[PDB]
Amino acid sequence: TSQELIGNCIISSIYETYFGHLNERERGDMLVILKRLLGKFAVKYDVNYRFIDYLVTLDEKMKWLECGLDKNDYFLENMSIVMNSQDAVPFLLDPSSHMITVISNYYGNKTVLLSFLEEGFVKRLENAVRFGSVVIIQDGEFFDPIISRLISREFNHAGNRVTVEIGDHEVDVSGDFKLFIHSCDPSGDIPIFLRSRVRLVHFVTNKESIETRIFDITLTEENAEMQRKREDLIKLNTEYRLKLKNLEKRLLEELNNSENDELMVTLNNLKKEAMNIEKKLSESEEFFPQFDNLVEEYSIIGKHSV
Amino acid sequence: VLKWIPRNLPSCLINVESSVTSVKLHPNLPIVFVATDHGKLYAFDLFNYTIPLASLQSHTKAITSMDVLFTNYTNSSKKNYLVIVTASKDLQIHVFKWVSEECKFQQIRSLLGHEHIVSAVKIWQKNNDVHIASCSRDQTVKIWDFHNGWSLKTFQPHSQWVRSIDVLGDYIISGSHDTTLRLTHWPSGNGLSVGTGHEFPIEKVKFIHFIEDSPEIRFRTPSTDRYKNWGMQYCVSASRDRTIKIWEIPLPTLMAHRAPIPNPTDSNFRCVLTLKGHLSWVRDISIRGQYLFSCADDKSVRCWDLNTGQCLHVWEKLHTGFVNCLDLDVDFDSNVTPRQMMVTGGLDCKSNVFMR
Amino acid sequence: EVMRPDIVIPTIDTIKHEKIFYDLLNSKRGIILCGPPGSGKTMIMNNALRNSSLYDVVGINFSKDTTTEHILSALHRHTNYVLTLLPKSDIKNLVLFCDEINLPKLDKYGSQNVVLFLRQLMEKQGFWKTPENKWVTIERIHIVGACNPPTDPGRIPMSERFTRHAAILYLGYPSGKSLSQIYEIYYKAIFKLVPEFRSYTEPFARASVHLYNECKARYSTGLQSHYLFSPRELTRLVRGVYTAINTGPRQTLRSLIRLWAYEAWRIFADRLVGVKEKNSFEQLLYETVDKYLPNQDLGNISSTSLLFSGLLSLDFKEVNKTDLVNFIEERFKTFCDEELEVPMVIHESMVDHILRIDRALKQVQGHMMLIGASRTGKTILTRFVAWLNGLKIVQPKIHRHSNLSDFDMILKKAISDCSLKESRTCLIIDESNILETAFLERMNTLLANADIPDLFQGEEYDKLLNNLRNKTRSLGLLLDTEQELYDWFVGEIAKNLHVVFTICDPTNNKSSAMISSPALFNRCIINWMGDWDTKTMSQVANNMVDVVPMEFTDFIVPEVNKELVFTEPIQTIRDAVVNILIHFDRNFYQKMKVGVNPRSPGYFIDGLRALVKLVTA
Ligand SMILES: Nc1ncnc2c1ncn2[C@@H]1O[C@H](COP(=O)(O)OP(=O)(O)O)[C@@H](O)[C@H]1O
Ligand SMILES: Nc1ncnc2c1ncn2[C@@H]1O[C@H](COP(=O)(O)OP(=O)(O)O)[C@@H](O)[C@H]1O
Ligand SMILES: [Mg+2]
Repeated sequence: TSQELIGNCIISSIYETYFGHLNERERGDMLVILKRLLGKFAVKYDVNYRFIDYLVTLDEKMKWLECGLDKNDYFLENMSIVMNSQDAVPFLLDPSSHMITVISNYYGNKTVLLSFLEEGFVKRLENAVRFGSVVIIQDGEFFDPIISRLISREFNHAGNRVTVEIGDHEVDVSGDFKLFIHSCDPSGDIPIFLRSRVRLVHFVTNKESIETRIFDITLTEENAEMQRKREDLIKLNTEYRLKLKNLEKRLLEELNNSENDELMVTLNNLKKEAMNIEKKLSESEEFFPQFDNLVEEYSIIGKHSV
Repeated sequence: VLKWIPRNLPSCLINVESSVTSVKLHPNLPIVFVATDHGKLYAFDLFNYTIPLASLQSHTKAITSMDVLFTNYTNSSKKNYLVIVTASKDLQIHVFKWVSEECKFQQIRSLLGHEHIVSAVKIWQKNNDVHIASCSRDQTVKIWDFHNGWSLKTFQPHSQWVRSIDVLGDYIISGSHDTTLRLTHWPSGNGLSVGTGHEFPIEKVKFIHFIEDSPEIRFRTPSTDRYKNWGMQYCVSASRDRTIKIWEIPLPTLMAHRAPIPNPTDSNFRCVLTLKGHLSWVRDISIRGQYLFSCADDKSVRCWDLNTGQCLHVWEKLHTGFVNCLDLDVDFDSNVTPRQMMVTGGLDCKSNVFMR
Repeated sequence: EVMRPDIVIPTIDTIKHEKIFYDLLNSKRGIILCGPPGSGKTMIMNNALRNSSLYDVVGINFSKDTTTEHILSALHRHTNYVLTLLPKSDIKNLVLFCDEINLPKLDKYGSQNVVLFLRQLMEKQGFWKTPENKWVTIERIHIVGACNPPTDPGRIPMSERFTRHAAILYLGYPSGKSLSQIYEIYYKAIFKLVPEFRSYTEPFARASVHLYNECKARYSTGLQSHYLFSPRELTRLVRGVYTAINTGPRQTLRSLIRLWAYEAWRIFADRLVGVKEKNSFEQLLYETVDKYLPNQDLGNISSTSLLFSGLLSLDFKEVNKTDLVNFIEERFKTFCDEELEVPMVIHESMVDHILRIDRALKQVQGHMMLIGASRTGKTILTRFVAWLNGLKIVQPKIHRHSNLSDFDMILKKAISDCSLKESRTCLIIDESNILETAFLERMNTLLANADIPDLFQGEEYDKLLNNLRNKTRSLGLLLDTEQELYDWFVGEIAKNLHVVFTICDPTNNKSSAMISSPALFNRCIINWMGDWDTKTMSQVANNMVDVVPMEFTDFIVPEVNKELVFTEPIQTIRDAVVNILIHFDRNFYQKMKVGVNPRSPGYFIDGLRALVKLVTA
C-alpha cells in the first residue's frame, strides 16, 4: 500500500481541479484514460480506488448527508470537491439552489446570505470579512469586479496581519473567513477572469444522472434489505477497525514498566477483534459479486429510461 | 595614514548559513558581527573566523539594520560596554549588551511602537545621554532614550515610507521611498528642507562630518562662519537610480536660543555632485578620509573620491550575488580610533573582510 | 532625426504624387486618398502640404462620434468672418484635412451627417449657419480625405453623392526598389553612428525589405485577423535598431546581426500564434541571413537565444541567461516583499516576455497589447516591469454599475497626474474594463491623438489652461499663447503616458472589435502570450514539485516513444509526475473540444498545488 500512494495522490488531486465541471459519463471516460495513462508511465495506482472512500470519511459523509445533501454519490463527491478548497474560492452552480440550506446547516448561524444585486453589498461584505464570518453569495452571473482582490487572493502580509484592498480603502481580514458563490443560471454567461480562478462545480442533473438515479431507486426498492446490509456491514467494518486500533493502543499502553490480568484480557480482546475482522472480510468478499450481478441486471431499465 | 586603500584581494572569508544583511565592526577589538536573513545574529573574530564567537536567535523574521556604539560615561560606576541594537521585520527591535570577559550577548530591552517593519536604526550620544533612533514602514521616525526606554517624538517626514536615517547633533536626515529626502529638527520636529532630484527610492543616507586637519578637501571643510557655527556642511545620499549624490544643507531662519524655521526662499536642497557608473542599485555608502566607498547590486564595490569625483578603484565579482552592506570606523570622533580595515557582506551567504 | 515622425525619403512615387496633388488642389477639386492602412497616405499628405508655401494644414481626426462642432472649431482657429468666410492667411489657401472618413457612423436611418456637410461645403460652396440662419460663402478652402477601402470589418461604405464631387486616388504599396532605396537612406543615417560598418548599409536594407516581403506573403489574414503587415513595421524596426545602437556598447558585426535579429523577432514574429508559424519564421530568418550576409560565427538566433536587456548594465547589450534569471529572481523577491505577494515561478518564457515588455515600455510613446489566456501572468508582469522602471500603476477599478462618467474622471485624474505633477504612469486596461464601445472610442481618441479634448471643455478648459500656465511659469518658460501650452501639454502626455492592454479571450466579439480597431492596432505592439508550450509547463512543474520528497519507491524506466515525453528524458519519478500531469492536461483539453480557443493553464497550477498538499499530508 506504500508502493502505490503516489499514484493514488495524483488521481485524487487531479480529481479536485479538472473534474469540477464534468458529468458522470465524461468523468468515467477521463478517469479511464487517466488510469491507462498511469499504466503507460509505470506508476502504480489502486485498481479498487474510490474517491469518496479515499477522501470522504464516514463521519464527514454522514455530517453532509444530515445537512440536506442528496444520497447520490455524484453530489457527495461534488460536496467533497467544493469543501476541500483551502486556496481557491469555490463556485457553486445549482439551478435548484438546494444546498444554500446545506451549507447553512454545516456552518450553523455563521452563514450570512448576500447578493451581488444588493446596494449595501460592499459595506456588509467588508464587515463580514472583518469579523471573518463565512459569506454566501447569490447571482454570480452578474459578478462585480470590485472583489477582484478577494477572488485571486492578492493579499499582502503587512506586519503580522494579512490585508486586502477592497473598493477604494484598506480593509482587514481574518483567518476564519471563507467565501462561496452561488448561481442559479446554468447557461448564464460568466467572465473568463472569474471562471479561470474559481472551481466551477456543476450541481445539475443530466440523462446520465437519470440513469444513476433510476438504478438507485431500483436498488432501494426492489432489494432494499441487501443495500441495508451493505450499509450496515460498511459501518460495522469501520467501527471494528477503529475498535481494533483502540485495542492495539491499549495493548501498547499496557507495556507499563513504571503478563498481568489486564494485559492478558487486552490480548484476548485483540484476538477476538482480529478474528471478527477476518470473518467480516471473508463474508464481505462474497458480497460485491452480488452488486456486480445487480448492475449487470438493472441496466436495461436505465437504457429504456434514458 | 588616513589615505589607506584596501588591496585587490580579500584578507579573509566568512561563511554564513543564510544571506548577509548587515556587517559591523567592534570599535575597540577585532570582532565582526554578521547579520542574517533567518534572524540569526553571529559574532566572528578577524583572526579566528572558522567558528563563531556567539550565535543567537532574537527575531522571528529577517533583520535589516544594525548599529554599534561604545559609551563614554563620565562616571566610573557606569563602565564602558558595547551596545548592539538589531532591527528586524518582526515589528520589534532588540538591544544587546556585549561582555568582554564571557564574550556572549545579553538582551537589555526591546522597544515597541511601530505599526510596520522597521528598516534602519542609529545610535548616538550628545552629552552623557544615549538615544536610539529608528524609522519604519509606517512613516513614523521614532526616537527612544536608552535608560527610560520610552518614545520622545513621533512624526512623519514623508507620505511614503521612510527607509534609512542618520543622526548628528539635534538634526536627523531621512531617506524615503518617495524619491525625496527631508531633514528634520530633532527636538521640535519641523522639516528644515526637502531634497529632490532622484528618480528612484533612496537606499541609504549618512551625514558628511568635518575633519580637523587635511591638505585640501572640497567636500568636508567648512565654507563660511555660519556653517562653521552650525556644525554641518554637506550630506550624501544614495538611491536605486544607480547614482550617489552629495547635497548641501540649506540655511534655515535660525535664531539664538530658539527652534530653527525653514526659509521660504531657501528651503530646497541643491544637487552639488553626482556619480555614475554603477550597474545596478547602490545599496550602502561609507565615507572615510577623502574616499567615498559604496556597494551595489552589480556584484561589486567601488571607491570614489570626494575632490576629483571619479572611481579610483573598482572590485568586480566580489561575491556571487548582490553586495548588501559596508561599514568602516568613525574618523570624525577622537574617541573612536580610525584603524584600517574594511568589511563587506553579500547576498550569496558569504562575507569578506579587508585587512592591510 | 529618425525618431521624429515628420520625415520622408523622396523617391519617384512620392514626388509624382506630390506633383499630381498640387495639380488637383489647384484645380478647385476635392481629393480623396484611398489605400491600404500602411501606404502612408497621411505621411505623404503632411509631407506635401507642410513643405508647401501655397497651402496650410488644419488638423481634424474623424471618429465614430463626431459632429460639425469639431469642424467649426478647427476652421475658427484659422479663418475669419467678413457673409463670407476667408482664411487668416491672405496668400495660402486653407486645405481641410479629413482622415478616416469611413469612421463616422450612420444615423438611425442609414445616412451620415459630416460627409453631407462636407459635400455641401465643396459643391454648394458654403453652408447655412444654425443659430443666425445666414448663408456662408467660401472661396479658397479645399477639402482632402484619407480613408481605407470599405472591405475591412469596421469601415462604413460611403454614399456616391459625396464622392461625386471629389477626385479619387489610390496609393499602392511601394515596390521593392523604392523601399530598398528608402531604407538604404535610413540605414546610412543610422550607421553614421558606427562608421566601422558603413559598407553594410545595402545588405541590411535588402534583408529588411525581403524579410518583410516574405513575412507578408506567408502569413495572410486567413490564418489570423491581426496579420496586417505594412511598411510601418519596417519603419518601427528602424526606430528600434536606432534606440538599441544609440544606447549600446562598442559594436561588432556579429553583435550587429544579433541585434537586428532580436529586433526582427520582437517586431515581426511577436504577433504570430502557432508553433509551426514561429518555426517557419525562424527558417525564414536563417535563410535571409544566409542569403544576404555570408557571415560565420553566428549562433542560435531563436527567441530564447537572443536576450537583450538594459537592466543588467548601463547600456543595451546581450546578457547571459543564468545571470539574467538570477537577477530577475532576486528583483522579483524584493518586489514581492515591497508589493503584493504572489507565488510566481521563474521560467525562460516569462523572462523573454518581461524583457520584451521592458523594451516596449522604455520607448517614447510606447504602447503594447497583450493577447493570451487567463492566469498566464499578464497584469502581474506589467506591474512588475513598471515597478522596475519607476512607473506608476493606475489600475481602473470599474464595477458593474458604472458608466462613462467615472471612467472620464479616472482618465482625467491620470492625465492631470501625468502632466501637472510630472509623474510617469503605466496605465493598464483589462478586457472586462471596457463595458460599452464608448470606452473603446475614448481609447481611440486617446491613442490616435495625443490627448482627449472632450475631457476639457468650458470651465474645465479654462482651469486646465490656468494650471498649465502656472506649471510653465513655475518651470520658467516663456510661453503665453494657448497653442504652445496645448502642444507642450500633449507632448508631456505623449512622453510620460504608456497604456498596456490585457486581453483574455481574443475570440470574443468585443475582443475582435478591440483588436480590429485601426487607431489601436497600428500604434500598439501586438504580443501573443498564448498558452504555455510543453517545455514551459515542464519547467514550472519541475520547479514546483521538487520541494516535497517523492523518492521512496523503486521505479523501473518504461520504454516509450520519444514524442510522448515532453520533459527531459525520464530517469526519476518527478519527471514521471510531470509527464503524467502534462499528458492528462493535453488529453483533457483535446477531449473537451475547446477548438482554437486559448487554453488557460490555471488548471495545471491548481492541480500542482493540490498535488503537493495532498502528497505532503
Ligand atoms: N515613401 C516613403 N518614404 C519614407 N517613409 C515611408 C514611405 N512610405 C511609407 N513610409 C513609412 O510608412 C509609414 C506609414 O505610416 P502612416 O503614414 O501612419 O500610414 P497611413 O497614412 O496609411 O495611416 C510611415 O511611418 C512612413 O515612415
Ligand atoms: N508560472 C505562472 N505564470 C503565470 N501565472 C501564474 C503562474 N503560477 C501561478 N500563476 C497565477 O497567475 C495569477 C496572475 O495572473 P494574471 O496576470 O493575473 O492573469 P490575467 O492577466 O489573466 O488576470 C496569479 O494569481 C498566480 O496565482
Ligand atoms: Mg492610414
